[PDB]
Amino acid sequence: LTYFSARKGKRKTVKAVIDRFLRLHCGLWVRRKAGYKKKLWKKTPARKKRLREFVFCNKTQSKLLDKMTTSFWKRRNWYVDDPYQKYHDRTNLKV
Amino acid sequence: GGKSSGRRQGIKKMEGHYVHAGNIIATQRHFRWHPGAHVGVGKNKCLYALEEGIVRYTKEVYVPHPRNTEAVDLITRLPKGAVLYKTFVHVVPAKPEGTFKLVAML
Amino acid sequence: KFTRSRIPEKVFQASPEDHEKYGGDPQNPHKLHIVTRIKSTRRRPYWEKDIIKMLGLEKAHTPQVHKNIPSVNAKLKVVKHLIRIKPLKLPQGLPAEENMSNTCLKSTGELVVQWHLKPVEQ
Amino acid sequence: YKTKPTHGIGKYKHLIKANLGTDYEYGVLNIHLTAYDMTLAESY
Amino acid sequence: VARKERGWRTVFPSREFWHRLRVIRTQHHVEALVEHQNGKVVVSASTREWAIKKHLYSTRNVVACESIGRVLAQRCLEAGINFMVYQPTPWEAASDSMKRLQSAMTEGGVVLREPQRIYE
Amino acid sequence: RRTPPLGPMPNSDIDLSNLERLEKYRSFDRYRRRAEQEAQAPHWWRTYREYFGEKTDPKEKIDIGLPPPKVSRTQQLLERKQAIQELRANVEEERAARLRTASVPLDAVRAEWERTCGPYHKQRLAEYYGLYRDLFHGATFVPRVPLHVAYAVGEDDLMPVYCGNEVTPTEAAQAPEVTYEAEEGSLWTLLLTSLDGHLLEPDAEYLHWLLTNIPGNRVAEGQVTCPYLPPFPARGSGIHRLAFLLFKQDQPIDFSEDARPSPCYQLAQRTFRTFDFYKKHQETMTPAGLSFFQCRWDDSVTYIFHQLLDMREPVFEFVRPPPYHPKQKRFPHRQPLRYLDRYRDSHEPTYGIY
Amino acid sequence: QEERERNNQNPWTFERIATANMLGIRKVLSPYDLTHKGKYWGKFYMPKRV
Amino acid sequence: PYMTREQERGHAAVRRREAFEAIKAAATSKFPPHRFIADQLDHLNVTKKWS
RNA sequence: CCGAGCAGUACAUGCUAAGACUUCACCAGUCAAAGCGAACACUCAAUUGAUCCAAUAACUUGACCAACGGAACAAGUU
RNA sequence: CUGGUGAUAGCUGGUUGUCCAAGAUAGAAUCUUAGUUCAACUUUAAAUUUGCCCACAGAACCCUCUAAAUCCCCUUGUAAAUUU
Ligand SMILES: [K+]
Ligand SMILES: [Mg+2]
Ligand SMILES: [Mg+2]
Ligand SMILES: [Mg+2]
Ligand SMILES: [Mg+2]
Ligand SMILES: [Mg+2]
Ligand SMILES: [Mg+2]
Ligand SMILES: [Mg+2]
Repeated sequence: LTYFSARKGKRKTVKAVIDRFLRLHCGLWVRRKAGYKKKLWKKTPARKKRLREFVFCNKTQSKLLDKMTTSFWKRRNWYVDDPYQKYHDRTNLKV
Repeated sequence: GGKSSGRRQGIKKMEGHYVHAGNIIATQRHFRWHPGAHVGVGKNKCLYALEEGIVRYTKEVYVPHPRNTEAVDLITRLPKGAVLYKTFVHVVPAKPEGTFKLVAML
Repeated sequence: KFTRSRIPEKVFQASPEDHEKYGGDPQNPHKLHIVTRIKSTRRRPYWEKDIIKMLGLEKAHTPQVHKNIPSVNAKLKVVKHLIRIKPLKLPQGLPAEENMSNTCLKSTGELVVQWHLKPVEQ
Repeated sequence: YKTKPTHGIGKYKHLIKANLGTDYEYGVLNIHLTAYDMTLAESY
Repeated sequence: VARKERGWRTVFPSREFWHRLRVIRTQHHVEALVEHQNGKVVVSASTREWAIKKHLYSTRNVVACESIGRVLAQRCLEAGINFMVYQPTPWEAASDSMKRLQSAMTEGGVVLREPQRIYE
Repeated sequence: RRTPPLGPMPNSDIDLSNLERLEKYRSFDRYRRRAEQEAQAPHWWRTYREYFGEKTDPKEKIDIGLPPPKVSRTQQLLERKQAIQELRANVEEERAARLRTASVPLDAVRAEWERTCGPYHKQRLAEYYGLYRDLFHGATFVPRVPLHVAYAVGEDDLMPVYCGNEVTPTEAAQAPEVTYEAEEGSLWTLLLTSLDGHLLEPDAEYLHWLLTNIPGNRVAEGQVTCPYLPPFPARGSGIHRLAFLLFKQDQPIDFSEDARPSPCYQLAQRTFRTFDFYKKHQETMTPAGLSFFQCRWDDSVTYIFHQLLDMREPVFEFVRPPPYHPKQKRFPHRQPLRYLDRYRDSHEPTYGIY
Repeated sequence: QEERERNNQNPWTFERIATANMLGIRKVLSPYDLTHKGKYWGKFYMPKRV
Repeated sequence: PYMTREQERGHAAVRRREAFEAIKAAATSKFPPHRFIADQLDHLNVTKKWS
């Protein structure tokens, strides 16, 4: 990670995180399952069913990806007809 | 080899524990505990709760299914008067299925 | 392997010779204990260290009163080798509101309610 | 469970089975039924 | 909407029912029982009673088994029982006496399969 | 560590010495019959009956019925054996039974059934519906006197009520026809109650018919203490049960305290408790017959609440408890995307301050 | 040996202390010592122990 | 023992429950202390002198 | 000290969805009520391999990556 | 020799005033075992309500049998515990 750029003097963003993970504005990170396109002929339908699911990340992994991206990806977006628009906020969450 | 680690299989919910539907009660390599009332069995002989309630372990008479050849062939050679026993795990439901409530006055 | 010790129930069954030896009475058991720690919790298992903290027996040679009930006695059966157990004696009865400032516990287990600090005239 | 009084309730192996002729009982006997008719030999 | 006792997959017979048809045939008599899952018997029909015995030449033949079902089905309708499960053994199911008993129950208006529980 | 058993072991009686000379089950049916016998006996260890079996009191239920009839067994057996011999004497009955073409008359069997063991089956059947549990708080009685009640539907058909059979309120809009065998000079008292029909007090019951001091079988001559009222089970409230109680009186009884105006369309006066009613009349009155049926809701129930009862018909619905979901966590690790939908109230988008 | 155990004048024995865990003595003892009662140490047997 | 297991049971449930409620009261009363305006103005006395 | 790097039977070995287990992390792995749609969560202790990339209209496929959490490709000798 | 050069070094050595407080020994992966990441443990702040000790009851048959115990766990003693 480049903490200070050599031309602008500001933190840079790792493009490996952006191409793999989706960040919800609430603070959660959504990822894919490693191996959902590999050797599907030997995997049971129940196993394949949970491979093609979008899953969240835990406390440590989410904080890791936050330090690897800049504030441009932590902003609130208002895309028209966004499939994940309803997932940017938490409801009935206590503590 | 022999570098294999333990599978962490055993009793997950003890006697008197409050469980919900779908909760796994016990994981086992073989049928150490047999499924009782409101208890299902998966592919890997995994016992899961079918109802929300309290888990109980009892000793019940084991009656094999007629199709099961190995278990039926075992009871045909038993001395007359002998009865096989095995440990069964039951879930006693705590809440009723539903209640009738007034919705309108027509 | 060193583990916890299960004391057989036969140990805590007083014989008739013991009642005339310590002065107890099985028909009228005492109500309260006087537990005093006389041994260090150092070099002892951690579970025995906790029970001493539960009973408020941190400082040694400091009397503490507890109730003669099976649950309290259950904890005492685990650290019985670190404490001295003595029944509480009440020659004048339970302390009253006017006797709270005049009580005194003697080494014999008697809790006197009139501590005058004066020689007996008898 | 072993510490429970109901230990060994599920035991069944001791109920399942795992020649010399003594002076009081015959060891092995073969009963031969020879006849020209097969029906009578099988029936007897 | 009443829950059935699911489970008992490793033993026989099952317990996932509200009512069960249990047929007991001894050396001399044949008896059929309709009992709830809790063990309570709702209605019964046996050849030991004089009412059925007085018309039966033999209480241990196929005719006796068939005649029990016709009387039992009549009593089930009066009692209000229309659905019950039957859990026979492979040899009992292939027997001619049980096939006619089941025929009498079906012709008597009783269904040998309970409707599925409504979960939602 | 080991602990001695608290009682005899299951297979302790089996002798392990002569294992070869012990008879085997040799079949599944033989083991199954023996296995069930041991399952019905109490054991010192935990059993399925302990937690799921219906708890019962050690005190046996008291009997408040009529004394059992007195029959000479020796005379009965001689005639019964003789009849079977004549039935077996016929060569046509044997051939018909051997050819599996014989059949018995259903009407004749029930005629003898109702006289010998009909009352006994009815007591067991009534116990299943909890009629003894609710009406008499567990007290039981054998219905020595058969009761035949049938509702008039039209002019040619009748709806018999034997025990708990389904009957619609439309068929029960009018008082049924009550027929029962009785001697002259005896006094009877009919009673019809709705156990589950009450809308306010679960314990209380609704009175639908009360006829007292009925002379013999002439039901019409009986005093009309409370006019007949058709059952009115609310819609969506399930299935109700109404029980016909047939009492036998030894001496004339005064029902001034239980008298109700004609007609009685007030549910507060229709409130009735069988336990308290029989409690103060048990001295000279004893139940003799029993009949009951199950009733659902139909369109005729709407007419009862609006016109007869002059009230709005209540509607009930079977409501299930909400599904269980664990406490929501800030980071639902490895949970699918649909995790957040389980804890969301509305399905419509929100915008906050925007 | 049985006579020696019966007439022994010492009120304190190995078996009594070991089973009752007096003075926390099981911390320096062995699980087998609850049954050996001090008569067996290692592979050696002491007949003089009661 | 003075009392048996059955007699002892439930004889201290009220006091035990009330003692823990006092723990909750102190635990959930944690808040920053009040900030007074007199304290801020008292620092002007560091330059107080004689006329 | 003995094995595994498969094979056989299915062709709903379809689609979805409560609640749980989890090889002490992660990754990965496992069980599963109900519902929809059909009929009247396959056997098997292990029987396996991530990302990038490449191929493909698409569905999908690709390593004795066996040093088996794998560097795209590098041995001796002083 | 000068410059890149303040090369790099999982290695060696060093790392400056006062006082108080809490504080030690499960593991997994790694061209990895002189390192590092994660977990465990430890620290601080915050929210919350149970935590620990533990009465019965309860946890398997086998290859025939067999130990100290452990899990679970109302009371009770106590004041910790979980979450962020
Ligand atoms: K490697
Ligand atoms: Mg884990
Ligand atoms: Mg490796
Ligand atoms: Mg690994
Ligand atoms: Mg350097
Ligand atoms: Mg310190
Ligand atoms: Mg490597
Ligand atoms: Mg507790």
